[PDB]
Amino acid sequence: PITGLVYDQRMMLHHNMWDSHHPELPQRISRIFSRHEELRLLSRCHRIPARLATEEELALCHSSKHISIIKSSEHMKPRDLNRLGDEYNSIFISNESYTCALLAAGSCFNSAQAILTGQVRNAVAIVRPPGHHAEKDTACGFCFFNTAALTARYAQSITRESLRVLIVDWDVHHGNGTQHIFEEDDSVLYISLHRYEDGAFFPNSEDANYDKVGLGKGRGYNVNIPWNGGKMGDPEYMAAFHHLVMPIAREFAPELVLVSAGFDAARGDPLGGFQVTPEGYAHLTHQLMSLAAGRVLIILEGGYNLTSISESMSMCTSMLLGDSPPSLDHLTPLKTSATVSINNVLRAHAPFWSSLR
Ligand SMILES: CC(=O)NCc1ccc(C(=O)NO)cc1
Ligand SMILES: [K+]
Ligand SMILES: [K+]
Ligand SMILES: [Zn+2]
Repeated sequence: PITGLVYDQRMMLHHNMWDSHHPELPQRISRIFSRHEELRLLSRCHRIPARLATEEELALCHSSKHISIIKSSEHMKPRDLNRLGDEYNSIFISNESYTCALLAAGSCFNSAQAILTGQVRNAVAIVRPPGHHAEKDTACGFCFFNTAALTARYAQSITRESLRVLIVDWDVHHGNGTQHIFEEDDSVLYISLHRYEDGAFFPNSEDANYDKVGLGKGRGYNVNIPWNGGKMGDPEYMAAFHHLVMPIAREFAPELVLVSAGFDAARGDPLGGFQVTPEGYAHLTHQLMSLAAGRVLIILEGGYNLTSISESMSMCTSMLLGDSPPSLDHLTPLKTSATVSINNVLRAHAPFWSSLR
């Protein structure tokens, strides 16, 4: 029972040259890596090497136009980097951004291959920039290519096209790119939990609402769990996993589990405003390990409080390594609004998932 880990400091080169304090900091991944060292987690892992994704692997999910444009930014002067970045919603670009997005995706491909060939049971990928807001034809929300989506398609390309992949997105934002890439696809189940507030939270679209259940053959295979009405924490996330995430996942029976693991729902993050604890994330990980014979890959997305993301992702790697789940703090009763959300998702997905109660 071996846990893999992939990290490469070259992904720190991506940076905002007009705001050195932009929250999507190079030091996100370095701080996480150091905490793994300090807690003696890194030494217990098998170290998976990082690599560049190829242009053909990007074509698994992204259009040739979008690859061509981001690729061209490697040679742009700062004035053009600024112009191009402003053509997207919430994007900054440097000369290293294209290469770092390649490394993030390729690092995850290597970890998926390591899991699928039996070299490791599960794995953690400490990567940046994130991916789950990137769509087929455009970058968005600090994301250039959709790393989690590309990894699912990569996993299928090296096994069989019908490989059942579950993607759990517990980043506090809706992974619009991941939903849309797989919207008509019943081979990849997308489950996202996210702050919604009636469509006023980034990325500010009703695409994130519970009633978007998929299209065509993929009806039932897109599960949005939207939060309305202020701060949520461990009790709401534990209830959502108990009533929705784990019953649907068990009925889907994935062969590989990818976590789009933002840590911006963590206590202390200003961009999320939630208070999921490191012990909370440990329990979420431990539940997911009961699926897919333990084939779980945890992929960093967002998460912007440096101390919070370091403690929270370390807690996840500790669970993958087999440590006992930590004792949870007091679980306050479910906020009425959280009950409403879980009930809305249950009602919307009752047709597709016979397990639901
Ligand atoms: C200031 C602001 O709200 N900018 C928009 C925005 C915010 C967060 C993300 C993200 O990726 N979070 O994990 C992306 C875009
Ligand atoms: K999410
Ligand atoms: K789907
Ligand atoms: Zn986020």
